[PDB]
Amino acid sequence: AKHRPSVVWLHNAECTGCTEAAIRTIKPYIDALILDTISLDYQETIMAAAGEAAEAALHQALEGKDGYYLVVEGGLPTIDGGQWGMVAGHPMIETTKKAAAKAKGIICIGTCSAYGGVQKAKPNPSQAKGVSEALGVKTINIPGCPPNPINFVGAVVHVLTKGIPDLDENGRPKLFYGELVHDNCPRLPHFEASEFAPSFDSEEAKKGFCLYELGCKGPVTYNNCPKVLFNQVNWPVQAGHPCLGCSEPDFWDTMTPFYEQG
Amino acid sequence: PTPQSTFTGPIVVDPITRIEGHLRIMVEVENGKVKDAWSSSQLFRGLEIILKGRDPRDAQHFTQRACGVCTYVHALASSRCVDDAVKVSIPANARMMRNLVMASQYLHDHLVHFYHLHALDWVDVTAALKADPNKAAKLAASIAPARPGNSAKALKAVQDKLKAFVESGQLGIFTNAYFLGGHKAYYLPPEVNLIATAHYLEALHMQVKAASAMAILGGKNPHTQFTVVGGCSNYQGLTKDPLANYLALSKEVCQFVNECYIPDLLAVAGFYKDWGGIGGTSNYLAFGEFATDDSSPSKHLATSQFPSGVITGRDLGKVDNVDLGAIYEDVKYSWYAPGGDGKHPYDGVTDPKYTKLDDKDHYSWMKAPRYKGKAMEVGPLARTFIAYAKGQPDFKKVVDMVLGKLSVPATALHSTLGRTAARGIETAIVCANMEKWIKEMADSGAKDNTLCAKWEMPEESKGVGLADAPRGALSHWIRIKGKKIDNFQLVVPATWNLGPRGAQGDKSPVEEALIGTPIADPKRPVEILRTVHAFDPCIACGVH
Ligand code: SF4
Ligand code: SF4
Ligand code: FCO
Ligand code: F3S
Ligand SMILES: [O-][O-]
Ligand SMILES: [Fe+2]
Ligand SMILES: [Mg+2]
Ligand SMILES: [Mg+2]
Ligand code: NI
Repeated sequence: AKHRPSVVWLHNAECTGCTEAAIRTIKPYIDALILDTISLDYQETIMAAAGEAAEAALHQALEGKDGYYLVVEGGLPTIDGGQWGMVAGHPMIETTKKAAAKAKGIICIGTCSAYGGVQKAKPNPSQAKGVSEALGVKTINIPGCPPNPINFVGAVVHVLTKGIPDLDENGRPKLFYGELVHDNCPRLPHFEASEFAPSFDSEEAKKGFCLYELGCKGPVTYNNCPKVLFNQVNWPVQAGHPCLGCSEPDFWDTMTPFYEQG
Repeated sequence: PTPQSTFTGPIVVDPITRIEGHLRIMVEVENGKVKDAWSSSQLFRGLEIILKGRDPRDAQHFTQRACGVCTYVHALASSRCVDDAVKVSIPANARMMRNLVMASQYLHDHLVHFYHLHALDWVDVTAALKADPNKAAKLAASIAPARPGNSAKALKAVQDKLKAFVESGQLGIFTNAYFLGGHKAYYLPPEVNLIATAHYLEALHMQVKAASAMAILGGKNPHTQFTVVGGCSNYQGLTKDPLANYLALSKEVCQFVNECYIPDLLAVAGFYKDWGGIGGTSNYLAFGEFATDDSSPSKHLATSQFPSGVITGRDLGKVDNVDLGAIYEDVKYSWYAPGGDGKHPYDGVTDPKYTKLDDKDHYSWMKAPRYKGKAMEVGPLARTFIAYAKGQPDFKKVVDMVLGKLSVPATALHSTLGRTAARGIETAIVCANMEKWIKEMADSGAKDNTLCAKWEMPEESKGVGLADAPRGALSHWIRIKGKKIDNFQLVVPATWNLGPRGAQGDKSPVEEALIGTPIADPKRPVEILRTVHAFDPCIACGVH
């Protein structure tokens, strides 16, 4: 019985798309990961225990002799003493702060935990913040809405087996976020030739012309989408739609309107 | 009989795990049965507020992040809603593509719910270790189609895997499970626990395939990126090889639905036949899905292949048409400012106002949607009763198969068991329709690849987008003023099912359904979970 590193996974202000993304991993599949590689010790979406039994499981993990890594999905809503987001009668900010204090490392899965995400968009009625801001500690950020499981699982595995990966200015592993979406886009030759679709119904769009005039944020977005694809089959631009810039901090506000460059 | 304690007092379950989002359930129990209940949603994000003043074209990208479990469905409802507001009729190919992506989402969503969210309420995973794999293989041959995954050797390999895991002392997601040490409310023989556990593991792999299928048309999953105002952007999705791969993957997924999902569902239903007498409600609503005409909300309601309708007081002889003007939302028992009761979504208000935990006057972030003053259950069971009542041939056939297998009357479906069964029933039906739907779009796409219609942004308009998402009747409602979002309101299946009391003090469907719940062990109240999970809760959807 080789001991498997303990992982505590918290859900704050989130849509669960990051959990869903993670379980699309195929190298390895999620069962192999949690049976052979990690000990996934708290995960609200799939854990058997509920209520006090679940809360007890969290505290058991947090007190584990061997320590644990923390994964955080979701931003933290801070208005009104953090009471607009609660689990087990405790503000999410309180529980996340507690879990983070003794974590071996903190991985923020998704743009929400990394940077604040959709609920932080203007006018931010819940006063949501990203984890690093809310806790005042450095986080390994795996952004995207959601990130590719290749990027999340690769980060987790890197962290448990190699150390902390080199991170960019925004906390993202350069292994996955070092290149612009645009620099790897198959439509780049059209961009270079000023061959842009003026609308989705246009013949230009049928011919696979560049989507920049239709708001594509590829040129300013760091991600590996066209290189690794999603679900082993596709990515947004391949499906004829501009990139929203979803791995960029505060993209809800910096990359909108989505169908324009203005 | 059904195990039941003598317990009298309160039980709170927070967090409700194995759902999307953050739910607290409070009940009062008397002599081992629930006598009162509160469904208290514990997170607010405020997407409707965030949307104000923004580009209507942006709405679908914000609202899709209402939820990543029912990914896509909000992008779809928003896209339908803006299409309606700008008065554009999408090309036939766009209707077909949008509807197939919805079908792929049903398949993925329902498989994951049954196995990874719901099954642990009925299946004691640790008891699988007690099973003899040979006896288990024999039993499997007697409850399900022949398959190599159900052989003694395959089931032994699963058992050996589970044994090594449990013996490691690191139980992970099974830590403190309600079934540890045995539980009077868990009925399954060890052999059935082993069979279901093997399938649970298989389903973790098969869901990846269901998502791959969906992403061929959707761009990616989660969070698709192929819809635009006026139709779809994905010209490649109309082409031969992608569609052949889409078909091939969908067939694998559907083989698993038919080989594992439905058979496990039926075995669980047979062992837990008493759950046909627990957790019923009376009113059902659906906007319908899989329409042949999506030119308007009216046409969607009328031509949905999974029909729309309203059933009241379990009367299957009187399916009414949906009156979209009769929907409104109350906030009397919700964490919103005073003055917001009785609002049709076009006039919706979202003014958050928290009080305190377990304030019986204000106890949820969900609004309370009502229909002419009545609560309405939405989702697979609502769709199933409506279709059955209307004599929809596929539902009639499959419902009757299930009723004949379990030897129960259709009235037994007004229950937590029925709610669970309905989810499988409709999954089998989607599966049976995939090839026909794929061929329709393949042929249409080959003849003419029109996928997006021209449209014009009006200065001022309003519109509504309807869908029946995996969890039920979803609607998005926009008011446009100065070509910008003046109001955007989501009314979501979870809101209908799990919201709090309405302005009359009337319980929501989940609160009503919880009344009468037996509690065998107050320390480990799995029966509360059985009913709540059967509604397939999504709190991020519900509150947005
Ligand atoms: S990053 Fe996106 S997909 Fe992940 S929880 Fe936030 S809204 Fe959902
Ligand atoms: S479609 Fe987007 S990422 Fe691709 S070449 Fe054009 S601007 Fe760049
Ligand atoms: N299905 C689903 Fe999600 C909920 N409730 C939506 O819409
Ligand atoms: S929207 Fe996001 S998923 Fe990739 S293509 Fe753009 S970064
Ligand atoms: O999930 O809605
Ligand atoms: Fe709403
Ligand atoms: Mg439409
Ligand atoms: Mg224990
Ligand atoms: Ni949802």
